[PDB]
Amino acid sequence: PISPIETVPVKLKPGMDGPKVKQWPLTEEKIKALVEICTEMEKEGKISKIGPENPYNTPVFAIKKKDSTKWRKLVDFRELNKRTQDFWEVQLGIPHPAGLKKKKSVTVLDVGDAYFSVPLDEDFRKYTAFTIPSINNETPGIRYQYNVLPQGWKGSPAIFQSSMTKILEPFKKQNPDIVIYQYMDDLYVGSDLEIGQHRTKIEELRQHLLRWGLTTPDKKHQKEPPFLWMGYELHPDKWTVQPIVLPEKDSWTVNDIQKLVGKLNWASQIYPGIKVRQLSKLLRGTKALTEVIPLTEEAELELAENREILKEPVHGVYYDPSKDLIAEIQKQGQGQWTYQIYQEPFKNLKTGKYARMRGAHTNDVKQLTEAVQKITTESIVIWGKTPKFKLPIQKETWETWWTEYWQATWIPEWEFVNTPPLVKLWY
Amino acid sequence: PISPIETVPVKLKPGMDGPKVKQWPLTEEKIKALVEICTEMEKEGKISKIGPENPYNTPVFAIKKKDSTKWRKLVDFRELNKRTQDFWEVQLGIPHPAGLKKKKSVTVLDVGDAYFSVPLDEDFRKYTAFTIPSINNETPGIRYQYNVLPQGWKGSPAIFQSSMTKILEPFKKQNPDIVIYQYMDDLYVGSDLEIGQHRTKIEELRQHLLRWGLTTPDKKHQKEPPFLWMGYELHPDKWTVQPIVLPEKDSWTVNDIQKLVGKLNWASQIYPGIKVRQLSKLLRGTKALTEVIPLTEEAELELAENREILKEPVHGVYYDPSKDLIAEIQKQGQGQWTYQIYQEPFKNLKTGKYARMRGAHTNDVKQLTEAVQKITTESIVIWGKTPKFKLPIQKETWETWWTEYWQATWIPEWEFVNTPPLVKLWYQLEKEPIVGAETFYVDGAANRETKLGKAGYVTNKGRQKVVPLTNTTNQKTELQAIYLALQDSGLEVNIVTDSQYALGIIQAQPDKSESELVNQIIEQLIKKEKVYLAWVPAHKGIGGNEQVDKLVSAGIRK
Ligand SMILES: Cc1cccc2c1nc(-c1c(F)cccc1F)n2Cc1c(F)cccc1F
Repeated sequence: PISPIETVPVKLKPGMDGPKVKQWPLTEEKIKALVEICTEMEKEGKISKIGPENPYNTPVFAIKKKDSTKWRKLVDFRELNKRTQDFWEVQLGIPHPAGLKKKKSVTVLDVGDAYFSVPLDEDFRKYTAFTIPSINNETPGIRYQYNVLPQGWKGSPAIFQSSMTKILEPFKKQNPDIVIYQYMDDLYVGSDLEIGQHRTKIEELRQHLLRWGLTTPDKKHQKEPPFLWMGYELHPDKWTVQPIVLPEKDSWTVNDIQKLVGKLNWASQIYPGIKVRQLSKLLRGTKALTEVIPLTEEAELELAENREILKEPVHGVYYDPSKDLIAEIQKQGQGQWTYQIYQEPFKNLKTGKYARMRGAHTNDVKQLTEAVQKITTESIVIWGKTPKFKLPIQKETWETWWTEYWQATWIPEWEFVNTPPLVKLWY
Repeated sequence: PISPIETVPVKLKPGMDGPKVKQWPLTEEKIKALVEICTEMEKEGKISKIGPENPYNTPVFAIKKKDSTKWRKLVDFRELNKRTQDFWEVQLGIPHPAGLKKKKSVTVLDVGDAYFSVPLDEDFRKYTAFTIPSINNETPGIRYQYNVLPQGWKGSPAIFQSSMTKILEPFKKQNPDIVIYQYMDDLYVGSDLEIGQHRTKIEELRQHLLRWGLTTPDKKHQKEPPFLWMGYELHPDKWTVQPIVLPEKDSWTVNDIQKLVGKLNWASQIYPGIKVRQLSKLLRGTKALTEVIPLTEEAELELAENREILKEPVHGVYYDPSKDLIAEIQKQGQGQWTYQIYQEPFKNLKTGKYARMRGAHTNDVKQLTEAVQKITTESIVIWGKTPKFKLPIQKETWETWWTEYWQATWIPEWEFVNTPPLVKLWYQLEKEPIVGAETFYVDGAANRETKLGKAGYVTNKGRQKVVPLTNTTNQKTELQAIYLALQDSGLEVNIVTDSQYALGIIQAQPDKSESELVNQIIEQLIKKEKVYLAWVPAHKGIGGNEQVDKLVSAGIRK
């Protein structure tokens, strides 16, 4: 209501001006949802209609909340974040707890509604302007700016931090074992307890917040036998990187070894020091492909050796907090996607795989959206920052359907690749 | 008159100041022309006299055309515009006729003296000061400043539209069945009432506007359908593009081919079939504008054929939300696709094409999926939803391809429509080296400086060939090698290459390339029963790299 609070002065990173990003075309269904959501926001004083003397713009979208109960507005502040928070990464930064990754269980709670109660500095509102679009350009577009801290803007958590640390104290005392990290609109809660004890301290936490004002959405796998695992529980234990296999055979054909000399010639870029000296000689003749030719002992000595140089990682582990994390994904087989996170080529800080096979939701774009949201969540946990993805997909297809399976409140930076990878079958 | 509208607060870019441009005194012929005008404008409130305390100035001119009985005051704001802040871009989105919904009655209203009726921000007025130059030296200096939206200022269209939109609401709040479209200084009113009950509303609206100071000279709303807006010809129940008169010249300059292609594209949004493949190739020039780009012979059949389609005019219909949207696509030629979107049997909503010049090698399916994507985006902008597609491809062809393509893809609801030509994969590579089949170790290589190369192979059975090639690149030879192997082998063959270039082009299962070599290769594969391609590291001495890479020493060596 009328809860007056001095506002924290927010300023853009000198040189830079407010954002002016184009609003993607939305479906009528999503437009209707936006105008309904937005009209409530306006009665509650959260947003205000603006005039033409405001030239700025930031994209808006509509995504469905858990279980598809009802719609949720998702503001794409990537550009604004880059123009601000980069220096609200310095002035009001939030330290990243290096033990959160070691926890046995991590729950993610949506604490975004908190923000809507802290008023935003008046000279900054102007920059949060957004346009709910019009079908077929028949009407101008409804235009609003924010009066309170918005949800996907990195300055909101930077400013609410004070209120957070305070509200959480009583609980961090009663629970010194539990690690709590805030990222944008989510709280990441980790412990080493048993999945039954943990899930218990989490709703303990939910009530502590509620006891003090903040809210948080409820589960479905406890009272109403909801066929779903919607409340995020991750376990950074099972996290491992060993997709680099070598074919273990008894009957070696010319074809076989050729491929092996190949995979090994690529692997050679990651791990300097493994060579095919002896294998690249048993292939010196021009023999039929399908002609068994069981390795000379010298080869078996090189193959055996290599089978190992792999499991023993490189120096690599040099996470430069001054650089960006890049994530590449490759459509593997059927319902399987591999990925690598790095900062310099061939020096992987991490590799993985994802899979939920094409049957129930046998869609490509739906899988890709899922793998992008998992790889990101992981990165928030390990490094406290999101990566820039290199998505193997056509731009327009992706811009058309990403927001149809998106369930997260943040959006990572991305770009598209058009050239096939020869980094495909090698893991 | 001047409206009691609220003024939108305007401001100059950060750290700038009002213009101080210099205006050349003008012929006393036109100094009286101005005074008459400004006197009438001042009487009416539009402008006001102030020059002592006003350190700024913008040049003023005067132009009169016999195509009139009086003068016209013209001011060059281009310097003030340079220092005026940015505004919410007026409207970089015009509707498309095919998305307008069937209305029973439409009426455009001209609202002329739009801008001079809307007040201007008190604080900004001083930066609009112009100066009228005296007869000779008898120059006391007669200067005025605007109290309303100037005719060529940067924020006028935006501030006008905003103001008009607020004037309209207390009126469309009382009249829910009336829909209103704003464009420049035209109001288009639409409704589903009997023309009788409609003209009554148009009159009320006119009186409503009149109370806000805006005049709609259009007595009775005397505007004439068909309406001509943004190159469109709009009727009460159909729309079409304005007349397309393709010139008939003996010699065409690069500039004349553009305006030509321009019109042909514009007309394609409703005339099925228009082709632009050859009239567009021509413009592959580096420095030309008058270069007499000589029309070719294929580009000659095209221009004639489009002239034939433009023969009898075509019309498209409006949209009805209660029916379905459908889009059909058929393959036109090579690289060209056409499609139409409709709700019913034979009255298109809109037409269109899609061509692909992505470098040169693409697959018939990859192109179809792209076409589906381009249509989908368009539908979302025009109608707010996606259509059902009818596509010349079998669910089996498609699935085989996406399931094996490295990129992730998607395509809404679609049904098969048997109509030639039909999309399909002309050949598939084997996934396993064939047994008993001969094995060709293929190699090629050219000299960059000399442009002389050679292509060859050595099979396991001792078969060998080497053919000398002139005027070539390391990529033509690398494909010549694969081509020779395909030429001398049986119906099942195993080929091995060092070249990632050649392996990629073929793996992409292309079909009607802009390279006869790749077309020669494609023609072979299709003829084969089983082909299996394999790749091994180029210069790391293998069987192929030691045997097939040494016979290429019969020219340049090292
Ligand atoms: C069925 C029809 C035919 C010709 C012109 C039409 C039209 N409907 C509108 C229209 C509308 F679709 C929404 C609100 C008010 C309207 F008048 N306009 C006017 C019109 C446009 F809406 C867009 C471009 C040109 C134009 F004439």
